Amino acid sequence: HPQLFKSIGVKPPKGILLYGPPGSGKTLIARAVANETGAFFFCINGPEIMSKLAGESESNLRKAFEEAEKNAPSIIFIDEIDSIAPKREKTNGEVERRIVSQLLTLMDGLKSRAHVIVMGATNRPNSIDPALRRFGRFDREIDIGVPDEIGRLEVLRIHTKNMKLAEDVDLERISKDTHGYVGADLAALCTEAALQCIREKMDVIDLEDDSIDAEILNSMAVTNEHFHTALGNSNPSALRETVVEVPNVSWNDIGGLENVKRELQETVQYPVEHPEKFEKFGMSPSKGVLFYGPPGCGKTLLAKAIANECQANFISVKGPELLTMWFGESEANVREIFDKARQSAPCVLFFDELDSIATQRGGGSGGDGGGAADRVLNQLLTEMDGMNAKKTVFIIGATNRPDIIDSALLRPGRLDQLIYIPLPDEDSRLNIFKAALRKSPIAKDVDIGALAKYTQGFSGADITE
Amino acid sequence: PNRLVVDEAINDDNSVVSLHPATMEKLQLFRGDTILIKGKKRKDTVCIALADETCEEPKIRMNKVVRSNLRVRLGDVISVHQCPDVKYGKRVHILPVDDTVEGVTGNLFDAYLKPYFLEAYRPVRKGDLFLVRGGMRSVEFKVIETDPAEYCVVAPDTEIFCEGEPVKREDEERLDDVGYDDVGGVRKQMAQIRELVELPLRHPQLFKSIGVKPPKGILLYGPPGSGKTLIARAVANETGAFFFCINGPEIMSKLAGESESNLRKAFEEAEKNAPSIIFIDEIDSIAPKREKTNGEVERRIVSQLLTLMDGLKSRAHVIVMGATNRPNSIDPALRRFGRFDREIDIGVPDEIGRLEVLRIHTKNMKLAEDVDLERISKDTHGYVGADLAALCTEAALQCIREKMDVIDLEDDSIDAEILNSMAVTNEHFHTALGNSNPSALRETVVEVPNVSWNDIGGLENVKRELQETVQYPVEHPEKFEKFGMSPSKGVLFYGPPGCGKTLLAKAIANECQANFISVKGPELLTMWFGESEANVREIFDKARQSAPCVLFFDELDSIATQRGGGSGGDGGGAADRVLNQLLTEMDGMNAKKTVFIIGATNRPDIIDSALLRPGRLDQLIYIPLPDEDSRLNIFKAALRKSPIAKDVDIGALAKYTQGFSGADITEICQRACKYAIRENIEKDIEKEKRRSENPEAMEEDGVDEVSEIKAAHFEESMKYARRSVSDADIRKYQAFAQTLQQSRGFGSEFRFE
Amino acid sequence: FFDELDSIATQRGGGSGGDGGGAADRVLNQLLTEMDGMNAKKTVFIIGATNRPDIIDSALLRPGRLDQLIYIPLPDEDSRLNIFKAALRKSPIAKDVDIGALAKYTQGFSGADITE
Repeated sequence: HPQLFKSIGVKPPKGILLYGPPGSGKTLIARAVANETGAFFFCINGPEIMSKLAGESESNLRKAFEEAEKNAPSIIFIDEIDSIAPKREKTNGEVERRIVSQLLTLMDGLKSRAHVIVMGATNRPNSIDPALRRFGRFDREIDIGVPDEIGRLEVLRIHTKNMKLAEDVDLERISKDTHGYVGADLAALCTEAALQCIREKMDVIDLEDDSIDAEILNSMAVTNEHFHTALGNSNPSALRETVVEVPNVSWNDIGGLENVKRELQETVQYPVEHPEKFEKFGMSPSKGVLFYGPPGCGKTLLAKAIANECQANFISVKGPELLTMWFGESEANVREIFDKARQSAPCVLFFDELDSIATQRGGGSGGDGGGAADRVLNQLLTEMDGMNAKKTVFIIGATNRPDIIDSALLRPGRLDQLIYIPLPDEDSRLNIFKAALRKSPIAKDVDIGALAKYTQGFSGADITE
Repeated sequence: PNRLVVDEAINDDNSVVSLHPATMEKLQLFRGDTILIKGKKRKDTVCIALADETCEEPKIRMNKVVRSNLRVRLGDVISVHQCPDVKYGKRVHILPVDDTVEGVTGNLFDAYLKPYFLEAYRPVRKGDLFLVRGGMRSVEFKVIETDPAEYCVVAPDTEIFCEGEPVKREDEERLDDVGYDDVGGVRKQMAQIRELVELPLRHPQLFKSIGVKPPKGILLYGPPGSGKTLIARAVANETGAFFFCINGPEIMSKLAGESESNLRKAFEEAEKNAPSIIFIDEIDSIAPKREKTNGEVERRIVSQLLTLMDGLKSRAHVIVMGATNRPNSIDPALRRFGRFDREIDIGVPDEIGRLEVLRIHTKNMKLAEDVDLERISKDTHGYVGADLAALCTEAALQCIREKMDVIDLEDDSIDAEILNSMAVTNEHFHTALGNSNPSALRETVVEVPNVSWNDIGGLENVKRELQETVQYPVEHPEKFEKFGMSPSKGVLFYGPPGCGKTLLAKAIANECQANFISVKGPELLTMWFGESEANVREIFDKARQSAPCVLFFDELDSIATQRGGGSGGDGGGAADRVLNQLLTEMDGMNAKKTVFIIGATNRPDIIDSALLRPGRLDQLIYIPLPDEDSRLNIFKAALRKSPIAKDVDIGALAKYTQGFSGADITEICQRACKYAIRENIEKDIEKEKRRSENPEAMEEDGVDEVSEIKAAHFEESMKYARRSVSDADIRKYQAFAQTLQQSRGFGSEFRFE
Repeated sequence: FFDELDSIATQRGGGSGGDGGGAADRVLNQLLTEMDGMNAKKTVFIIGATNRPDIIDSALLRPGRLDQLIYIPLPDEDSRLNIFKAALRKSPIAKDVDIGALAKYTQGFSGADITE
């Protein structure tokens, strides 16, 4: 329906960039869309183009664009554009520059009236040359991230529909136990489960016989235990990627802390639940907060609970990860975290162990001769001061050592609200106890509130232990 | 007196225009005469002038056809000149449009043009277009040629010929060529480019008489997508010059030897069609900075470009507008004299610039009557023009979102009423802005902050000192020269954190109408860690070009602390790459240049002494914690936007809250609003509970209690009031102030005989 | 004229203890090497200025490179008068004001203070 855009007099986008984890299903989405719209789909693989002889790759690319424009409406998928146009870390040779510039000029030369859309694909947007992301070539960007629990469930149901599953198969359990698993890993898990069923079915089937009884073949079917075994043998491919989801932790799981509950609800819940009236009065809301308290008192639980109460996405970033990436000279990861937190607004960016970086530099104990600021810290301040006031990106910092945190980070405008998290009190300790034993059965002689009453000065970690 | 604004005409005739009678008399024009009208892009047309008393004196009325012929729209200014030399056409060649002729059988001339021109005496000019009505259909026609070869009046005896190929509508649409009005946000740079280019090409005689050499090389650097390519085309089309565009990627994509051939052909043809303009779009690909010279083809092309630029001559009437992202990314050899001398900064557009860009991009769309583009411009910071166009597209897409539910996707046809009912709404723009992303956030923004002395609370001593040190040398420098003594080229702010140092700097900048540049120590630190220390020289350069300016080095002590300063970060001092480069640039500044530099530090005992030496940054001024009136001012400023309960007057609270910084004030207000906010939501929740109890109870017209910020919530907020600065820190600051003061003895003991 | 010769030593530390040890480094060592390599017959005289003499590396003060040490005292009565008149030499002054009288009693004040 181009007539809608023509009447509204707008230019429909040509460039779409689908970045995400490998094997997430990128290539299938484009084909599904093209086949549903009835459009002519022509696929280009980066490896295929780069494998051609010099001069032939350009010919193939131009032929692709030309034919695609002939068969409008048309769709072009530049699978694995990273090979074609990888990030300019080093420009070695002349052919690579020729092909990247040819792609640039071809994208620029295409027109809205041509009815052509170019779905790129890659692993991370930064891995692409920035020149491609300028306006006109590749403007829209979409994040095909790791599927959620429900997403894993649908992927499993899709891959296992054609197989002979048993009536006792519990795919919901597999989905719940599968964390960090991409769709391809789920298909591999299903294949492994079928292979294990074959394992159990080998003893009867003689290998040397060229023919096998049909009854045994019809009797084969995977069982939930086979899926459990396959999961035990399989390996996730995505574990270090920032997971963006709504944790299920609720205030009930949070024990007491009425003062801190009120303070954090004030500072966060309102500016995301009733921002229009904040605008009505118009004063700037707090864009940060810092948690200082004893270790193992449930700071991350508090952050996740406040995120859930607002139905806002929670992002967990630990200081060791940023520290490793800086040590890996990939400090752009910090800007990537900030970017992601921005796109998925409303969000709660939780900087776990903010004092870890300062301690690595020293903080207040005197790691080096001086302060704590470094690459990662300075970049964090720069991104903090550059955040949009209108954006609902609230940031929470957790530290087990407040006397070592660099004062520059505590300056107003970045992270100023400081809230103290005390050790759990009688009712808080009761709540933690029941939560830890909530799943387990206890002897009728034992009521845990009585024990919780007298166990003052003991942290939630001690309760768990 | 012959220039008039274009307006809609009562008569729809294509060859008739209307003018105010007295205006015609001033031009000695009579009704029915043929007049030559000059519009945009040096495109003129001939029309029959009629007197129209309803037309305003400074306005000229004409229909859409003549507007297209003149390449002008409503509000544009066009010139009218007497044309008594229009001769009756002996022969006129006019051809139709390809799409307008489908379904028409016979000679299109006889059907439409023959009665349209017979006895009508309609003037026609080469390339003119018009719409003729006949046989229930309207058919477009374009004039190919006229017997005089300029223009003629088609008479009954005129032989009109329509034997030729039909004119393509899509190619004809290019006639709406870009002009100065189709760009925005670059008014000053637009003037600089228009002057430097259009003047020599249109009026070289001026330069010849003055005996000067007009520049050949112009370099337009800035952020990607800022509209660089449009400015050059607008200029070339307005001067009537032949524009040939070269794209760096296109040239580099050609085979070895072919790129040089294309470049030489471009220069040769451009020189043939003088006056001419050449745009080397994305010159970075052609001549990137020599970080590594790999291969032979790259060197061949860069040297070919160098020699071609050198070999060009002023008499050739050729101008080469380059383009890039940052001047340093270009090879220095290109910036030598003769090749690329002038440089222009097409920076991020300002609030007004964003407003014009939005109005330009949204003019063709069906905007709603409630659209508030000013709000979008105010909320758009760091957005380049291309990002604004993307925002508009996203808003239209969101409107479509809202309009999908009714429109069935499987139906190949969609109702026209729904299509005509579509129109973007302000909320759609808000949603698109929420979803969009700025492309320019780390680029130094150069503008005049609106902060005024009124926003600055008290500080009369510091106010006077800084006005003395800065305001005068930029407001009355001629008399400084009269006496001639060197003015102070620097100053250092030491004081407690969160006391409004940046506010003071911006206020003093605004008082002098001088540009303010905010540079924070973390950015320079990152760039040095990124081995891009040339960024420092870039900051100094920019501050220099935009003089008068106030370069504010925020957290000057951050770098020293990174090295250690005085606390002993490393075993020794604080000097490093960035600091040493800053000193070198400081000592190298021009005395005559009005580039004042301000340094802010929260820790004066750690700053390297070499930086405090006279000639770089010597004036030291202490910024005390806000006093009673200063605290009152900060309080009212923070609550200035918000309503407060009548019971609460904030000056009373400000009076007794000594020793508390402005940041603490801001947080007290934040928490007070926050507690009143909890009160409001609790009242709302109780109302919802009551409605759940009695859902059918009609809501009476009970006056809703005014949701204000009352004194009880101010109490609750101050219960969590903080004072970040202790009396020991102020004791250190006053110890530094005493080590600075050391003034005594001759206050009154000196007098001449 | 090597201005702020002690700047390099301070960057390394000089005598205050920037690093754990002395002040010599790339630039300083190269300066010594070029100093010892100068031609005796060549009329290239070199002057070093330092605001901190207790931090200068002793190797630089060895004979043959830069040995003559001269102390520059704060301006005295006549010196201060000269600096005053030089600073006001370009500007007109009221007849009531003769700057030598002020220069006479303003002992212990450097030329920079006079300029200010």
